[PDB]
Amino acid sequence: EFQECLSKFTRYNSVRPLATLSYALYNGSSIVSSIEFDRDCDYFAIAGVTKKIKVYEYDTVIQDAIHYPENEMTCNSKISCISWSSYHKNLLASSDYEGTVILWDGFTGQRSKVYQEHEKRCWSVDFNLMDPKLLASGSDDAKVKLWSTNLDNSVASIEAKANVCCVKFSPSSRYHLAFGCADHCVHYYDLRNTKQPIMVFKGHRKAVSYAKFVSGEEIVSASTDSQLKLWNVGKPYCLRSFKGHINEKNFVGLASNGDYIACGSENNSLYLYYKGLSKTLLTFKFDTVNEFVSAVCWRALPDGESNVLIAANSQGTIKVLELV
Amino acid sequence: SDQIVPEYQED
Repeated sequence: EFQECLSKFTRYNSVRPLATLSYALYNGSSIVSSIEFDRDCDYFAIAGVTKKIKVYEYDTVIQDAIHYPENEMTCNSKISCISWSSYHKNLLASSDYEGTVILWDGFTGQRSKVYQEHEKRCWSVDFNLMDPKLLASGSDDAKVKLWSTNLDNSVASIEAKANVCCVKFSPSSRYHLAFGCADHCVHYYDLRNTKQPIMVFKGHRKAVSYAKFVSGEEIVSASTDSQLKLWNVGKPYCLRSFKGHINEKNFVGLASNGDYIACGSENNSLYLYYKGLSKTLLTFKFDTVNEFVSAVCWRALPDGESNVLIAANSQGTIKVLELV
Repeated sequence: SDQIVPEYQED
């Protein structure tokens, strides 16, 4: 399997920018907290500190140079995360610093559900990839709350030992969930029993800022110790550590597509790794005019070549990038 | 500012 590791590590050798946008305003903070594609990858949404969710049509963006959002939604507070529904093309969730979990029609801007149970800042939301009605959120109140789109109040809650910074549903089960906690660990639960975690992954020295599913069998986590960590669902300790980037403080973003991992860095750059090798595959350096990349996401086009992703730094600069 | 990851002691 070594030769396949080689061919996969040398698959890409260059990067090409396709577009450049600005999330901003009065020279204020314009950090982009979240970037997510809709189900068909026709549109992508951008959310950050300016309290605004901006939606863009992908095909319109990568043509001409002048980029106005297809729909812009003003919010009450600063936004930390967004997530599109895998079942409903217009359903798009958002979490803010008030602890609110708002369900949006990403186009009409209407509000169908406003969930207000979190008592402190909410860091992450995510839709269940195998249940259309379910979604989840995690907050600084050491709580992971489960929501149903057909109900006003939460259906269940997992009580953690410290702050919850990121949540994610498994892409292979409607009952498996994972979240990264301030206790430097990654917790893995079967929502049927929440007493009672399935696994607690130890290895990080700082709070687990990010946690994504590479697949149904492998998780990738990002923590503020300049470390990415690859875990197996069955092994309580990491399979491989990815170093080379600088992530000691901020939510710099983490994204995974198939066999490739991308994360931001505090030298104003995006780093790309292959999940079976610890060394950096390649790096893209943002221009500048203390700046850190803040959000990344793969354009995971079903049945195709995930050669393109979107990254965004703390300056509000957003770039669509194709791997050559 | 914002986007500051939390931190646990633990004493």
